[PDB]
Amino acid sequence: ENEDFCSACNQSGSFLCCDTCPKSFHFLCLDPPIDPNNLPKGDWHCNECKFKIFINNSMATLKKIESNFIKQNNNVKIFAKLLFNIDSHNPKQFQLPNYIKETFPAVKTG
Amino acid sequence: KKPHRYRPGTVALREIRRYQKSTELLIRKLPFQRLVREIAQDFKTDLRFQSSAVMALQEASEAYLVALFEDTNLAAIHAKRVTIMPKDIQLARRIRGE
Amino acid sequence: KKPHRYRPGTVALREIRRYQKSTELLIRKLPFQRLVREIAQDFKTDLRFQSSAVMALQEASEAYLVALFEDTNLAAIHAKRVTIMPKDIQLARRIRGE
Amino acid sequence: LRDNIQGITKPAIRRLARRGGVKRISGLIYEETRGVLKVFLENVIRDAVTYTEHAKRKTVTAMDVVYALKRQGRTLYGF
Amino acid sequence: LRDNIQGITKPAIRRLARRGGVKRISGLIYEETRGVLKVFLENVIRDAVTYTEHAKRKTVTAMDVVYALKRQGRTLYGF
Amino acid sequence: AGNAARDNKKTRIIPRHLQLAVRNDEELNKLLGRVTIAQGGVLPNIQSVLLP
Amino acid sequence: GGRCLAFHGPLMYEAHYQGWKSSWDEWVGYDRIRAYNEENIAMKKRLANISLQIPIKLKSVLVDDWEYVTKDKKICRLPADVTVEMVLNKYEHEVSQELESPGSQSQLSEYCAGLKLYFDKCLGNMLLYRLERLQYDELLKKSSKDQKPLVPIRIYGAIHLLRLISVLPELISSTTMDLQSCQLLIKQTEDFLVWLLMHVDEYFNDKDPNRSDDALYVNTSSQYEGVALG
DNA sequence: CCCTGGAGAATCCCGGTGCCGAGGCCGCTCAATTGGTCGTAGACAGCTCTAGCACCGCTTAAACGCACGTACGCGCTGTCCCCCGCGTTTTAACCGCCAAGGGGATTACTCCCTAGTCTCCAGGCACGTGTCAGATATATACATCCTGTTCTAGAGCGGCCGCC
DNA sequence: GGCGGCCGCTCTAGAACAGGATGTATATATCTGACACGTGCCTGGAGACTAGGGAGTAATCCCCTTGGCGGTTAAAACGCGGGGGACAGCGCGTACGTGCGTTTAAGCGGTGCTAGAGCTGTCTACGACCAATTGAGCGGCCTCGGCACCGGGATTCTCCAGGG
Repeated sequence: ENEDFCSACNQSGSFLCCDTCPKSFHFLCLDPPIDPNNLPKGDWHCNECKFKIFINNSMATLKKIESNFIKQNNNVKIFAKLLFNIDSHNPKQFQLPNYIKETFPAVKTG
Repeated sequence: KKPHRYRPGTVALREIRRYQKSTELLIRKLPFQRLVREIAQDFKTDLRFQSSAVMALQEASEAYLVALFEDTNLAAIHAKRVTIMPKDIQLARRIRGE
Repeated sequence: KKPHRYRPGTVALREIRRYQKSTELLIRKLPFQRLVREIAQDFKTDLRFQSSAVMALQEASEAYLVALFEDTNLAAIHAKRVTIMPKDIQLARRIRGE
Repeated sequence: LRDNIQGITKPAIRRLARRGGVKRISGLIYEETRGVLKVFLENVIRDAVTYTEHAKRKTVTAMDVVYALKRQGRTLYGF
Repeated sequence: LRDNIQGITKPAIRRLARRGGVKRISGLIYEETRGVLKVFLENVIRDAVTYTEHAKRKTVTAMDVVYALKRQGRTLYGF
Repeated sequence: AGNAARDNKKTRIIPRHLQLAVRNDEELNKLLGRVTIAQGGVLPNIQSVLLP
Repeated sequence: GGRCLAFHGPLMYEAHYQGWKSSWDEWVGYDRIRAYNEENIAMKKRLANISLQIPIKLKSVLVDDWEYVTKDKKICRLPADVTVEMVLNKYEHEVSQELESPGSQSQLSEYCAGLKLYFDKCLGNMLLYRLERLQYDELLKKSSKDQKPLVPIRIYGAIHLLRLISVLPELISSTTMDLQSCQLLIKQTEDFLVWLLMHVDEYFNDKDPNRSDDALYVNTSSQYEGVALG
């Protein structure tokens, strides 16, 4: 399954798609920035593609790895949950939060 | 001072009775006529339609859409629902084979 | 001991996959054959039916009932249900115009 | 011939529902499916009855069943 | 001619559903039936286009509209 | 139908394959929508909400 | 024949266990008794035995950031004189030397390090509009040619930290977290916000880069537009 | 919270216009009506012969019925965000009216392949038969679902410690 | 000396993981039963011919739909107020999923026979076609009247406010 909407900045351009993922990305809207002149061969997979059908969810499934990750990474537990959720999230452009839109009624989303 | 403030549904039922007993066509001719030419221009250019040709096309389009709307209505009350939904229309097309 | 005790619904999809890929006739031939004769007895007392004539009637009725059951089934998910009801069948016949 | 509408047994109707993708089958659908099948059979066979009388035949052939099903938009392949 | 699917206005769809006995109409219904009407119009007019081109005519007549609707089991009376 | 015959490891055309070939094609499905095929069955498709 | 005949605890064995599958039976010959079907199968088996606030000047900073990025076509100046490490160090030393020392320095430095690595691992995953993605790309390749692992902490400005603070409620509500840790993070966030309040003049200086060398912002070029939004 | 009296606005019956579409009239003309004449499809009589109607044995997979329980149908509550009723200002719809020029409808000259045969012959159909893929069958083997055991957070509880 | 706060101990348990279970996917052995090749015709279309008639083309004509406007009152659309209902959620339950005991007829194979559809003659009225004729359907015009339109009035079913 492939899409032509590219749900990382809501724009259009050169697209790449994954086999088992229905989300499209540009060559720049990724955590590793890749050029088409030296694109990797074989299958391309997203970050949560690496988190769903690959390690931490197929073998050594996410039972309590957040807590032992907290124990391993010298007690950053007030931020370690966000560090864990970074890996289980696709890269995307910055979007303004909803509660910033209400305080300024003069600006509307394009 | 107090406005009438009709509750929703009663005027909707009243509009049902007023239009089911009516004869005249609800959709205006000019918006429907321009839609026919726009669709036909994607198939064959420089195509004209007669006044009675659009008139025959408009009457069949309303009756087909009304019959779909009746089937959409009884599908809603089958689902213990009052308001029709877009998924109800998709259900009606599949069952009808269209 | 303790039996396997399959959960309610697991065998349902197992029968769904089996009958959707195999073309055997689910209805037994003789009960459907004698039903045809008693229906045709009201129209003609001295009537006979060929072996292939009853054969042709059975598959047409089987496919019509399955197609009706298909329209009956997706009406349940439209009504937030998984169980078919007689009101779903009457919904299917009215929409189809039968 | 009497009591022949019960020839379509309870597992026979259930098997038809399984072919149609039905997951759960109600106990009141067996009487409803029998009535629908009887109504459908009362139209195809009666149409085939009129085809049989016009052909100067006293036995219903499979060819007339195809003609009866064709005029109602339910044409059958393989006869 | 562009953006002509918006010619079927929102209360025009509401008026059509009032003829159908619909109590309440969702806001997403209007966008759905416009595609349904476009699909239905894309079949009858295309069939009428073949009827018009077969007669070596440049204008689609009301006779060809009736025959286009008749072959799909939606025959129109009164032309 | 020949492509559908290779799907279930068959080298002989069976009316099950003919029904599968007709219904799989989008153009052929609505053309023979009012057509009944004997000994063909239906497509083996299950709804998303039916699966546990 | 019979109804109950087994050597072990019987279950109505007929010479077949009723209510059980066919391929579970045994047909060996031993001492079989009835005992009224083990006294009615042993008495029938022994009788079933989140809201965050941001000051309006800071919200103005984010919305004019958005204006400069998307409308005015201005991207952030990479060789800025102030980096986020300097901001966090000034934060930590200023709030350590302002108040007393009751033990707040431990979780203060803990929050500083956690925010440092969060900003390291969240620079290009929630933040960074498509316009500056190739900016980040050229940072990574200009560091890869130098055989040095590039960190965002040493080169990026605090405006992206403000962006992360703005989208912090979305990340917090999307994760399962403890209540006390969430309120502690909120309190530290508000403390950082009032610290940015009192140092608002010397940190975010409003300058036009059309006539000044340093304005914590540079302007988009034509090839930049063509490769970014093309 | 439910029952009942008074009034705002959409709706229904009615008096008067008249008008534009319907009812009846004038021919006549083109399709409907009258009589004969055959090729020809059809009703009728006798033969038959291959498939259906009726009954038998069994046997066995299909089906009726009872016990148990958990996915699901149905009853009840909130809510809020999705849709209706109405004020207001545009907005395009249709009758009013005008050219117009491609285009539907009608008439004639003429041209080719289809109406209708003769003959035959090479493709098409009925029959006979070697044959090659499907089904039965069973140990072996997939294959996912259900269930039993377990591994470490989450919350409650209790012991320890500092402060007033 | 008593009490709130903090951290360790222990019970609870969510849900991934491994093993048993039963119905199918495959691995041959072998039957088997139609599948397609070959043969022998034999019946239907192709080369070739006779004659002709309905459309392609040309011309006319008159007709009719598109473009293109002001106008104006009907209404689409925006927005405010608000209102009742789809859906999330929870709880009751009974009734249909699952499992098999037990009866019961579907079906395979076999027998006999007549109910009757092709098949072949036979003879017989019947409808397309050809002369001959002819009579009201219809284009169009004169007349005329049923209800759209315009208001007037009215009962009449509905909502808001007051009382028990």
